[PDB]
Amino acid sequence: KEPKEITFLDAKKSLNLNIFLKQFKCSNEEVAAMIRAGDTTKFDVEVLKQLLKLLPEKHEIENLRAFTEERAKLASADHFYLLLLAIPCYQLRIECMLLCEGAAAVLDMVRPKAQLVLAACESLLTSRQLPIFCQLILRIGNFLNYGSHTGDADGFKISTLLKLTETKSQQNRVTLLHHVLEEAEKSHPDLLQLPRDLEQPSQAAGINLEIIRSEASSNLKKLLETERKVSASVAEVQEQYTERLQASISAFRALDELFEAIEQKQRELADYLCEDAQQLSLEDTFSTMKAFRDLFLRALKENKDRKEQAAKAERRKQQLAEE
Amino acid sequence: TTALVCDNGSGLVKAGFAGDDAPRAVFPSIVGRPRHQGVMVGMGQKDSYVGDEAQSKRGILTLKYPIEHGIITNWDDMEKIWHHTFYNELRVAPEEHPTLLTEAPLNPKANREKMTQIMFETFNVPAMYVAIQAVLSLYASGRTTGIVLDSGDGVTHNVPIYEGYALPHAIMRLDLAGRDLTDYLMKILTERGYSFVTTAEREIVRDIKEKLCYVALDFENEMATAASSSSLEKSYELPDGQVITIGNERFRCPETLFQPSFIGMESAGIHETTYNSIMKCDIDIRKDLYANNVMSGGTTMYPGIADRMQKEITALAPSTMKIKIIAPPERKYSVWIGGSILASLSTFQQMWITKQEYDEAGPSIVHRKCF
Amino acid sequence: TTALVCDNGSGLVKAGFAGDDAPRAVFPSIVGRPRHQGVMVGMGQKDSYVGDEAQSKRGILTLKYPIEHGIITNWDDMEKIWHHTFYNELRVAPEEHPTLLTEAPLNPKANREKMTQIMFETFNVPAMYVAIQAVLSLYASGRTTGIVLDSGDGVTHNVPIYEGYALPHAIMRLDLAGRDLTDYLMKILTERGYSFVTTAEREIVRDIKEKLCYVALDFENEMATAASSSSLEKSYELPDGQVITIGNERFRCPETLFQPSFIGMESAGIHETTYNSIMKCDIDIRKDLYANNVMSGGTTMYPGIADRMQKEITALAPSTMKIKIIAPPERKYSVWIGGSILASLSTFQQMWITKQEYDEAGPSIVHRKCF
Amino acid sequence: TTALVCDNGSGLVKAGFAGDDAPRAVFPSIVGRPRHQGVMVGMGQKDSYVGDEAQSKRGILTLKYPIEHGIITNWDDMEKIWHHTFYNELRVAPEEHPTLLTEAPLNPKANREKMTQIMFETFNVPAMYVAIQAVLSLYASGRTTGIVLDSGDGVTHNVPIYEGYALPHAIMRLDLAGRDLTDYLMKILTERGYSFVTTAEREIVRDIKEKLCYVALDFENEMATAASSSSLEKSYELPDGQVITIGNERFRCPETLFQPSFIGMESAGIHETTYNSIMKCDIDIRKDLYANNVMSGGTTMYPGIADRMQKEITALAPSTMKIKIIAPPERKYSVWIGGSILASLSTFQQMWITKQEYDEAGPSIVHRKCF
Ligand SMILES: Nc1ncnc2c1ncn2[C@@H]1O[C@H](COP(=O)(O)OP(=O)(O)O)[C@@H](O)[C@H]1O
Ligand SMILES: Nc1ncnc2c1ncn2[C@@H]1O[C@H](COP(=O)(O)OP(=O)(O)O)[C@@H](O)[C@H]1O
Ligand SMILES: Nc1ncnc2c1ncn2[C@@H]1O[C@H](COP(=O)(O)OP(=O)(O)O)[C@@H](O)[C@H]1O
Ligand SMILES: [Mg+2]
Ligand SMILES: [Mg+2]
Ligand SMILES: [Mg+2]
Repeated sequence: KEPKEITFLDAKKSLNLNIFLKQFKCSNEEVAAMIRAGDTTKFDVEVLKQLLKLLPEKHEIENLRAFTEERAKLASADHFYLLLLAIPCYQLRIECMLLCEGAAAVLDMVRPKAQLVLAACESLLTSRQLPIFCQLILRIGNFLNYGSHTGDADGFKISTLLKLTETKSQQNRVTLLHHVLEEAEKSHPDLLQLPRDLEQPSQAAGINLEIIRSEASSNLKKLLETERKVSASVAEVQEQYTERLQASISAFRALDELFEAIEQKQRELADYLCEDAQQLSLEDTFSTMKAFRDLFLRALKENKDRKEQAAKAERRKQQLAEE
Repeated sequence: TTALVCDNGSGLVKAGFAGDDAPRAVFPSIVGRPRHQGVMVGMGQKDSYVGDEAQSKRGILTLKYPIEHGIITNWDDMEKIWHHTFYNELRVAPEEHPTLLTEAPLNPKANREKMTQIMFETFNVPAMYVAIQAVLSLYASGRTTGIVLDSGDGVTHNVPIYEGYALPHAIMRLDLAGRDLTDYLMKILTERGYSFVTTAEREIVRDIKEKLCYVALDFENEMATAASSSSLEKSYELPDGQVITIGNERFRCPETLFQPSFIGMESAGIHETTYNSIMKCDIDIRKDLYANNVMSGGTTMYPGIADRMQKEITALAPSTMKIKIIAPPERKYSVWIGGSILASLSTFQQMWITKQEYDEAGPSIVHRKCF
Repeated sequence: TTALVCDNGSGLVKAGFAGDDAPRAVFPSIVGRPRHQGVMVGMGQKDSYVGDEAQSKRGILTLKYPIEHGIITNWDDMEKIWHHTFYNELRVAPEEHPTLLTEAPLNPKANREKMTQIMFETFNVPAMYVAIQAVLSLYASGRTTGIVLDSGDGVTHNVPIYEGYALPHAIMRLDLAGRDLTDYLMKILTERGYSFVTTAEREIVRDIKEKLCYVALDFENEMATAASSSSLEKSYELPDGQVITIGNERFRCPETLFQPSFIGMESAGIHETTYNSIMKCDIDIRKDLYANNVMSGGTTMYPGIADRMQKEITALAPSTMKIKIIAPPERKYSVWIGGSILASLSTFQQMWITKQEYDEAGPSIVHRKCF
Repeated sequence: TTALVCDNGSGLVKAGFAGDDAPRAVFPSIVGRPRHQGVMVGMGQKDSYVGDEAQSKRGILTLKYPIEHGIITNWDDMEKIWHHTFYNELRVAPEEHPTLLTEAPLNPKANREKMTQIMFETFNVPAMYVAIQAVLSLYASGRTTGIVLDSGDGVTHNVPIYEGYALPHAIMRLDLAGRDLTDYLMKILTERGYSFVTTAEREIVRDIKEKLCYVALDFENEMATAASSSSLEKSYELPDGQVITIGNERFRCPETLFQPSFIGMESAGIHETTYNSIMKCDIDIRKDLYANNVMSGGTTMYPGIADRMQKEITALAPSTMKIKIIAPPERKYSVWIGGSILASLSTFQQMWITKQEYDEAGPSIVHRKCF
């Protein structure tokens, strides 16, 4: 029978470790070898999170080191912790594998989005059809506000583009933006190539850049602390992990250079819109231009449906007149 | 003592011993009664056929499903399923082996009462346990936290379980699954002229849905391509020898999973059900559930479902957190596999609901013991 | 000009003008070819007789039905039906008249496609429309909501329409109607010795079924009375002068409509089909569906079917609901009557299918225009 | 000139003329779109339905609330609500009557911006004012000091006012009211087997909540009484004639108001919110707030809520203070009554916002003028 498993743990933690161990579909010696070799193929964020959440405790390590009987009498959990205690700097190796996989995940997460945000700022500073379209909106608004204090102006802010769909006609179906695009479909079609410049401003950030920047800075700080602990550790851990740490710190330093470039382009976009930089001129401008591009394409689609319905109504009227 | 793991599924019953990788007996939950006249004398003409015996002789049998939408409707038919899978399939006495059973979330309590009463009184056991199918699917994945989209034959539910704790309020349940897809496929197969009215024809169209149907990545582009060219048209050979051909209906049938208004079931899509179940949880645990989307059940065995599901969740969720769909190839038996994972463990011996606890507390200690 | 309403039903074709009350040409849809050898020279010996002329000379003609269970089988035969009702019966030019046509629900699409192709290419029209028969039966009823049990010669379908809106998920089609009742009557008259094998004998048995058969309110007490006494027995004179005498088969033959297991069909009765169509709808609208049962079609022309239908639905429904079966005397021609109602509206004139739409979209406008 | 009072709450709209007691037009704030596609004719069917007409045809209509938790989501649906309550219910022009409007405290200001823009551009008025519902509830109370718990359909807010001076830092808003109680009741009726998944069924469960539910004086004693005996069970007839019977769910539904951990909300009960809003004030004025606890809104119309509120406050407060709950029977209509009281004031006639003020200051004077 042998029920005396001499397990120093309780039931729940040994239960969760027996849940955790059985998904590897192999012996715990292979698990201890993969910890010692630093192999990150089978070790994603969640597995190493569960492994750090099922760490051995101080009295558990003391009872394992005071165990003087036969090691086959132990359970698989206590034998796995003895294999884990056999690895020198095992928690350091687990933290290196977790931080390397998490650093690769956060870098592949943030860096194309940060390149999208930088390309969005570069296309918002330099846009081709945007001054001609803003001059047309300015001339139409100066005709519309003739005789009021808002009229006879030489410009407007970027929040006016959100307010274009607020003004509607007598029918309350064709807006100001819909009428301007119905006129621009006939006269100046190059303004319909406005989203091709705004396609890198399309989809915005969609995120808070301070959240990913604080996560990137905290990950870089954790990588620096980890590289300092590996530099205090043995040379096997150094030859295992120092090149990966150096590549991760170098890529996050390139990410911080990219974030400083986004700050410089944010100040340039604040000076572009003639607004102070103390207000949010970064995420509000991305959300404003994303909503402007979505309303622009929706005005194109609704004017297309309006012209198709008018042509189908003309065809139905001609077919009723012929019959 | 080897325990018995038995998922009494809505569609397919999967049974076998403790600790095995594969379930021993996998058979559909049907009861076949004869509807024509038996004229031959002797030779063992049964008044009811159970399981694969009903499946083989399905041309002359009215087929009855005892479970509808995860709820055991016909109790005597379910007793015939239980007695067949104990005595004919596994050939084991119930009185010498403990038994693990599965239950859908948001089940009626009297269903659990009658299940405990039948599994302690009709077939006497030393012990039994009832477990949630999503918990066994997450244990089959091997992770303690994560959200399981469990899709059987009658019910489809999104259950997020954080660190072994199943959140009760965040469980979302929609009764739209593969039998409804089979009936919708039987409806839309009359567009080309293939009429199917019988219960055996439901099994034939179910085999067609298992073999030929697949999830489209974009429904409008696939519909435009199937309207344009006949590349997606596939021929199936029926058991009588006739050959049918279907086109766009290979992807129009699982599109009811994403667009439930096809059958008039006015509700959100299963990706939208998953996103609303995620948004029912705390914001602290949402990042864990975004990267741990486990899909279980044979209904999720279409070979297009993971990329479309990741695309729909990535459209629904913001671009902050990592979206990762967990799709094991062994997902169809995974609940049974998770039950086998829960079978051989050392700390499960205190968690067994004994005969003495059943006599002490009725069939009602399963409510206070199991979640 | 004047629109034309032509119900191309499964057994009988009813043609006439829009805005008229009674249909102008009611004639059965059969094609009569000569099966014996002709020996007299000349005298206008046609190779195909259509309709009433085929009905007259039916002793020397093999008779073919072009429509089988709402599906046009032989398109050349249906071309001859349409040419006969356009040029011989109604005697109109099809190029100066809009045309309404009727169709069963859940019908294969290519039948509607070839109907559009023949009615735009062979008999070219200024305009045409294809309408669902239950919608026309509810328009002949005049009420905005209700449920129509329309049972013709090939298709019995249950369609509920609430506030003018069709609910397609609850549309229930079963191909069991009066031709199959005629074939079952031809099976059961061989018990008394009266053999009937030919198509002319099929029309004789159809005439017997129309003249003598009736729906029993209770099947068991009527069967016990017919087995007890010969009071329900009635005699019929055949066209050679032979007189047959029948008993219980006057009500055993329509009891296949309430029990499809007599001909071996696995599906339940039309009252159970109606109850499943009601229970497939939403819980709000069922009270209006219980009191607005609109029975149309010639198969509902038995003089016991409304009381039996009310009794079976009142047994099926919860008892606190008002069950009302609307059985007008003109329910045989109600499809044509509702077609003449719908065709005579100025609002319907924008809803036509024109030649320009056909040349633009192929014969694919009829799927997107018509429901 | 007769002023208008239009209380546009989240679930219902109570509109009418000022200087009146009973609200003239009380109707739910729902917008019904046709759920299923169907054109037909229908003698000019409406493309959307407002309130009682949407309630009448609710089985086939998708119902949309334009206001969620006091915040207008769909502004065009709110414009249709405004057009129906101006032109159809009251049948008055907006440009010949001043119109007082209500608002929950701690509203985001863009709702007030678009409300001012719609009320001056497309539904143009001579004058309008945007007010606080708790101030009008204290006006219907008749006193000047006191704290008001106003609980509508989405917002339950506690506002203390001493001598006409509302303290803005002590205003406490919790988004938990009768719609969330209806959603929790729809969640908990599935324990007894009754399923309600559609928005039309939300009206049935809301009627169950309005008729049958009540506040328990003690939750645990009532739970033990319902577990022991079925004397607290009450029956309810469904519109399809079915009868349901419910026990503890009569008082489990309002206990979300005192314990938001049932639905997983981490905030405390409204008694603790009331005690924290009183203790956020100055210590000298708290005795008047304990003696003038005013309850308004239709969510506080359960017949046990004043006794339970007095019990919980007297448990929370020091015992020397006199605890008094002001619970009028007209607390449902009290916001409209106080709106008529405020619009009838001659001193309030200098406080209106003119059309010339809207033209001069843009849509920005309503932040400076209104609180
Ligand atoms: N490859 C497949 N494609 C489509 N459907 C499948 C496939 N495999 C299984 N199914 C269906 O999915 C359902 C899932 O079965 P399962 O959940 O294991 O049993 P149950 O549904 O009875 O609980 C089955 O009823 C089956 O009909
Ligand atoms: N008096 C009657 N009693 C019972 N059944 C009848 C009677 N008259 C006709 N029928 C049945 O109705 C059928 C005719 O239906 P019909 O109105 O032509 O439908 P459809 O137009 O859809 O073909 C015939 O086949 C016949 O069997
Ligand atoms: N008898 C009742 N029982 C419970 N709640 C009610 C009752 N009557 C109305 N209500 C609730 O009151 C709310 C309606 O608020 P109402 O007093 O009409 O103000 P408003 O018009 O500003 O919404 C609804 O949410 C409804 O749930
Ligand atoms: Mg299963
Ligand atoms: Mg017909
Ligand atoms: Mg109101």
